[PDB]
Amino acid sequence: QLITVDEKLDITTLTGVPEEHIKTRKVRIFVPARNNMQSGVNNTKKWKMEFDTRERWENPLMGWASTADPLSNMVLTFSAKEDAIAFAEKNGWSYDVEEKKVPKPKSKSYGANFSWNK
Amino acid sequence: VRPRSDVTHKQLSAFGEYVAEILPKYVQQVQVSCLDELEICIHPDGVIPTLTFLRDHTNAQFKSLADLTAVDVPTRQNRFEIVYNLLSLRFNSRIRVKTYADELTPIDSIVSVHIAANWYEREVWDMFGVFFFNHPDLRRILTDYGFEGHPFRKDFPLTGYVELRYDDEVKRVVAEPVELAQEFRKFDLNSPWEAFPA
Amino acid sequence: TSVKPIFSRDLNEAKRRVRELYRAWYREVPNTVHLMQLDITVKQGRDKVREMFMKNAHVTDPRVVDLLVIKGKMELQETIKVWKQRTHVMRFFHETETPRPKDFLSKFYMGHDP
Amino acid sequence: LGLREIRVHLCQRSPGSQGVRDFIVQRYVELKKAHPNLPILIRECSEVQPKLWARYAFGQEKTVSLNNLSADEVTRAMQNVLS
Amino acid sequence: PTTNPPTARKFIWTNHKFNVSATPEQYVPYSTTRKKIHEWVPPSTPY
Amino acid sequence: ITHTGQVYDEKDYRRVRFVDRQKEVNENFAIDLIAQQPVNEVEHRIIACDGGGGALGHPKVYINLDKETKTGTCGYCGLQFKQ
Amino acid sequence: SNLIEVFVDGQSVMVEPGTTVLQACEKVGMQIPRFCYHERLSVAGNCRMCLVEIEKAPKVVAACAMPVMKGWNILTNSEKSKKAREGVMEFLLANHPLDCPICDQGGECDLQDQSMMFGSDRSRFLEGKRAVEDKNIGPLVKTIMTRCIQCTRCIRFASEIAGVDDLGTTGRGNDMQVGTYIEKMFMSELSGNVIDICPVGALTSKPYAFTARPWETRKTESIDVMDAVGSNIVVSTRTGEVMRILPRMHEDINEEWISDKTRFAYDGLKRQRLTEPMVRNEKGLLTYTSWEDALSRVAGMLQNFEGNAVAAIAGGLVDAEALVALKDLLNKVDSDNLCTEEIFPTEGAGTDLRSNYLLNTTIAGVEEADVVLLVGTNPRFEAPLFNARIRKSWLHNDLKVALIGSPVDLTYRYDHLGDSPKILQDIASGRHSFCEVLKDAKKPMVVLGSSALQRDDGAAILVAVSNMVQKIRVTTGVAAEWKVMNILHRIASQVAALDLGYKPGVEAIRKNPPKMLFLLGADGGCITRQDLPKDCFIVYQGHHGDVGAPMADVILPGAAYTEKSATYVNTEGRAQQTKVAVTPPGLAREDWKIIRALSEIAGITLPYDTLDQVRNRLEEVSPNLVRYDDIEETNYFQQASELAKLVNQEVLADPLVPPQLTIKDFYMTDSISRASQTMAKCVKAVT
Amino acid sequence: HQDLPLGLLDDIYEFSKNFSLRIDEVEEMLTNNRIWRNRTVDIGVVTAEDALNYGFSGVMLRGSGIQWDLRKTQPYDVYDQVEFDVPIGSRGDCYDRYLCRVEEMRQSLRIIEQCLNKMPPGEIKVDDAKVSPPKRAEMKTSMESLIHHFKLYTEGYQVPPGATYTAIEAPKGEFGVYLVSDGSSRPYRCKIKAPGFAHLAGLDKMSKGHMLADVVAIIGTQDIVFGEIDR
Ligand code: SF4
Ligand code: SF4
Ligand code: FES
Ligand SMILES: [Zn+2]
Repeated sequence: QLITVDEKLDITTLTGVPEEHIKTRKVRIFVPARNNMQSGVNNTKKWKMEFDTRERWENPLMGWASTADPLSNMVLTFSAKEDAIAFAEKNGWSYDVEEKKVPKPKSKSYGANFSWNK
Repeated sequence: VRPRSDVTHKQLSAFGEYVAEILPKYVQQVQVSCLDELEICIHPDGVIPTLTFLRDHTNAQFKSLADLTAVDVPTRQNRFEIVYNLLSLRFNSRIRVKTYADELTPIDSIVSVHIAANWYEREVWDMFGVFFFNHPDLRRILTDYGFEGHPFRKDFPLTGYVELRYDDEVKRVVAEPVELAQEFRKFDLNSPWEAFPA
Repeated sequence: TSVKPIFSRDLNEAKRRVRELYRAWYREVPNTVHLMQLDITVKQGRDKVREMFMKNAHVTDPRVVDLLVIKGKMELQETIKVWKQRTHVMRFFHETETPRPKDFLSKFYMGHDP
Repeated sequence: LGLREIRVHLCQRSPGSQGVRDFIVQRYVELKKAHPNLPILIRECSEVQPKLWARYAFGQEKTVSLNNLSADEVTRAMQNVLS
Repeated sequence: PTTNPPTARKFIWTNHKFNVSATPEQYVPYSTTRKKIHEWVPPSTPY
Repeated sequence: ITHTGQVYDEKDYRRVRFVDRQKEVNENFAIDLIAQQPVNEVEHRIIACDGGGGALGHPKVYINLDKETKTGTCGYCGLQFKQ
Repeated sequence: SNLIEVFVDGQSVMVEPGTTVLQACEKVGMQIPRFCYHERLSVAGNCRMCLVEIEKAPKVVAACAMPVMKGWNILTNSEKSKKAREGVMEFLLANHPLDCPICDQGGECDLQDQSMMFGSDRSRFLEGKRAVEDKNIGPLVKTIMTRCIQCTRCIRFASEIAGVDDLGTTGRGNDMQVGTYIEKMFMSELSGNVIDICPVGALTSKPYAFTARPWETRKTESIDVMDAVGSNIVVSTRTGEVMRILPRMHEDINEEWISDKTRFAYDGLKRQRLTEPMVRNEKGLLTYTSWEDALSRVAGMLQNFEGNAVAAIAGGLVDAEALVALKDLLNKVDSDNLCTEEIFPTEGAGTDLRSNYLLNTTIAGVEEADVVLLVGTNPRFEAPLFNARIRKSWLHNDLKVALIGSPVDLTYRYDHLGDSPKILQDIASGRHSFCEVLKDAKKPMVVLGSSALQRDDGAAILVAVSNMVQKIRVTTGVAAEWKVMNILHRIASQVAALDLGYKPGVEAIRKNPPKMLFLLGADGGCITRQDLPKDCFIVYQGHHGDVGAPMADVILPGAAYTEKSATYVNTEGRAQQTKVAVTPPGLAREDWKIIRALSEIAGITLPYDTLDQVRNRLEEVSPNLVRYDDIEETNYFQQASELAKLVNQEVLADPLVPPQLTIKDFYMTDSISRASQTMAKCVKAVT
Repeated sequence: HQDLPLGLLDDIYEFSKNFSLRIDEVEEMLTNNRIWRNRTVDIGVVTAEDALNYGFSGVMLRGSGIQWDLRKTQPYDVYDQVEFDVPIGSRGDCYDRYLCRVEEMRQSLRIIEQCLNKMPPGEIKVDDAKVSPPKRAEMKTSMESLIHHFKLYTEGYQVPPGATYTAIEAPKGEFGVYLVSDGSSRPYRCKIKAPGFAHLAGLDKMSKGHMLADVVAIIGTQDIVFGEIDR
């Protein structure tokens, strides 16, 4: 038989994350925009949640960038806004969702460019 | 373009129906890839029953367990997708039975059905965190003795959170939070243009 | 809601298991400090056990608790059946790492991102 | 009690705020004319009941809730603030 | 190399060296990129 | 010093690295070595610099030497050609 | 009604009559490979790379230019429509110079990918290629035009989005080169967009010539702070220094475009930048010292000085979070002399109702306007992506633009009513001609620039405009949600400052000189040390050492909008969040914390210790700050007028003139801009 | 990646022509040593049913007499066009399996010979610039080839979304990759089935009531390479 729990699945205790990176890390759920350089829209389809950016100090010996934040390069991809919000809640990371913004329909017709008076 | 024989996509397809009919209480979906591979999908409760039927049925003997793995689709409510690939040396065919398990909803263990799984199930617990009831001895296999966190989860940082160095003061190896001298350069590679309808 | 029970039907039954594990660790701390020749005090170690057992005191859900002891039991096994040598155990004490202050002024004075 | 600022965080199109907004429409101008230096801030919250925040001297802020209050009660509460 | 000599290209070395690692001729790695964030130097003239 | 004017400041400590060691640099600098090669006076508006050696060179590109004032320079070799 | 049903591969999508074949595929979700078709640019049909095959039709049709018709099935992936792409891509590539490892639009090429996805694997062009002489079109765009696929999107943008009408096609045949016939530089704001809009890497950015390659660039989405339109932008950072800022689309604010200033002044962000906290030494020079010492220099003076002896002149690019941390601090020592450098008239209701100081007809409401009364501002150089708005709505719709300012280049046909603030009274009386024009307008909008307000009779100019808006509203009988009066700003931290109750103008500090002054990012000359009291103890809080630094007893370096999760708000009050693209440099710290820390070293210690808390703080003082991307609908214009009627002021005959008369005026304004080597190169090119 | 050098085949012949004697020698030293047999014979016997059950899948199965060579049962590449004999074993034990491994060394020389005798003239990589990188002469003279070279090296194949488990007969046993793949150029999962994770597990059920030296012999008869097991 099933048991009842109203407790938001929080599994922060099982994930195995250091305390500092669960209480000081804000992740943003956003649908990636399109670099204006290209006109393809296949990278503006799935929602992604990305952890907040952290220190990137220069390395003294070779000048390479060096980072102390483990969750930096991690960007998880989630198909829908609801599912991504769920991941933040059970993992205990703070979230600030940004609504998808899709190009509004625009009316175009080759005839217009040859308008008597535009 | 690879050569494809539809003899198999028909044979395997039929078998799929046969399995489904025989085990309708658990089989949810049964598909054959365009690569001629069958992939019965079963409710997690059907782990024991569906495997056993395949290990011990005259018309479908699937004696050895090729592999037990768990893809992790973070989006999917049931995060893990335990996949069991089996081989039938009698009928020279392989099938894959895949179930879904969430982080804290354990799956049954099949060590009974195939003892090959004794190790792979420990491997799935160590890397992904799925738990297997009735397992003889579930304990980390691949990770370090004191490792905290399940590594192959998509939500675990590659570099991880701890690294080891020898400290003279304490004359013993000592973890420290990871500090990397050239972070993994995360090249974005997806192109903004699709390839086909698929 | 409507969850399936892992091993403990309710926080009550689950807590029973935690009690057992605590006892286990409590009885074990002394042995480890001797079989590993660790340079720690049994009392000190036993407090650490308490620390950990409470670090996760907030969990209210029965399923999460049950896994926590499964995992906890596994750790004990690695320390009583000794597969975890000192380096592994002492790591719990975070002996070498320099503690970080949590005072705002302290962080301001040191790190760009607190 | 030195009064420096009064903030009326009304919430537009909210049932309770009706009184607050009515006050703004009918008496705001008057209050300002009377106190022509004091900064009375009309701001628009959301999904929050109105609040007449008041900042007294030396960085002390005080709160008077205006939820579901009539136009003159809002007027009376505002008048009580700048004593 | 005597029979068919190699192509000379007016940059190639004439004295090739062995491992210089223990000797002070050894490569010591260094970043070759110039400074990136130039800073506002204070004004030296007292205001 | 180096190709890019990489010279540790008089106070930088990476200079300790060079203490008792040679800071590796190359006398042969490209910015200068290309200059020596003379402008090729081709007699066709557009010529191609395959890079010298065909497959053993650089991707083939055609240069427009039409501008009378300036000379075409292969984005690859740096070789210059004028009509 | 008005819903034809067309099938895209039998999906029965339904589209308004007028939708093109390419558009029909988009709603199903398919994407026609396209070049020369941009959503906000006219359809041209030049490339013919979009040929698709409507079912039962002899020839394939041009997607981007074919009005869809009832019943048609698009057959986008039909064997035919693939030969129609496998054979076009053959041609574009045939005359193309293969210098893809030179073309810095390497991974940002809509022609390799559309070739790797929709084209063939080889080539059959055994013949020779062509080469086109390059052009020095400007100091920002590098036109290696041998790359050009003659797609004419530049010639469109340069005519349709921006009104330059300079770039054009020259010649016919395979030596049609799309470059200026005579070598005249393409000098205009909105110029850099050509880079982003040319899918080929023919003309690309000259500063970001070869510093990077796109796969490496980590892309953080943030907000434009150089101008008050608050254009959305993406800061591309590699290994921790910003490499490029390119636009990201916001339908309402910047729809895929950004100004020349806010994409080439990322270089200015990297020099003359403050990093360590220097203090004035006995000798009289600023000496770098640790925070602890620099902060207590300031804290000790703060404890000694009482209210109205401590003042703050903030201004420029400071975020809302610092602005509330500076007010909460100076009130905890009871001075409410917090002020901003840009003077907004505050004798009637100012700062109190939130419509006296906002462009409340939305940036997207310029599209549905009828007559715009530009009064005393050059939008072209004060809000370039709002000038574009009136550009599009004068072209695609029919806005009648009228300017009461200097006759100035506006990229559109305006009516120059005159250069006199009093003729505003002329229209209010109904005496001037355009009085009827407005009478004829069902949806009119006045726009009073902040720079007109910055003159001495600015209070009178606002009052005079409010009177005219009042009877314009009465005569037109315009509906209430249509809002005629709006005023646009040119300083990013002005709407936020006025929102938090900061009182505009340094007029209050002028009348009583503070013993102490916190210049929170102020590089303006609003008060000078000669003007200050003898002590002249002022501490600069900012990022670049420009005017406030050398006259500063303490330097507390801060960050810039590329380096903090602060909030800003543009002119119609849409609050927006900058995200940290790069960690702040040196010992430099986030602006809000420096002030929280100074407070803890002083004993009045601001209650907020984590950003999320500083924000919760913003919520108590103001609503917009916490709700992002959300314009505030209602406003109270009627009571604003009543107080305007009480105010009596004289509009002096001096003509109202925008400070940015021509584009050299525009390139260098704020601190980051001034510190730009690219902006400096642009300035000398004009001069 | 690149065609064989001009001359390799001839040398892979000289060697093959002789290697046999080398295997023969080892034999005269170990196959019948009065002592090799003892330490190996009847050590780690694994039943046929148990070998399939614990997923042994390798010589370990073949040594117990189960006939399964994925190379004959499920041919991959052109291992179908060659002719070889699987070396099945009886009385499976360390000695028998050994004999099997010496016999596949022998059978592989039979397969190598053929491959040298019948290798066709042709290209060594698919002609789809989409999947295989363009030849360097082509990428340096043809635009479509540079674009295909640039995209392939910088971004990738862009495999169509799907998942497959493909197993070959690696020398140790069945080596399989379960490669789940989204449409992206980088994989999503790639569980490597290691013939060896299963074999080690069997160490327990093989070395029972055995001496310390027996354990050493059994780790050898499983060809455990910790790279595949640990992955
Ligand atoms: S544009 Fe630049 S990148 Fe795109 S193909 Fe032509 S050269 Fe290669
Ligand atoms: S320049 Fe860029 S945009 Fe203008 S035509 Fe050539 S390619 Fe099309
Ligand atoms: S997009 Fe169809 S014509 Fe260029
Ligand atoms: Zn060259």
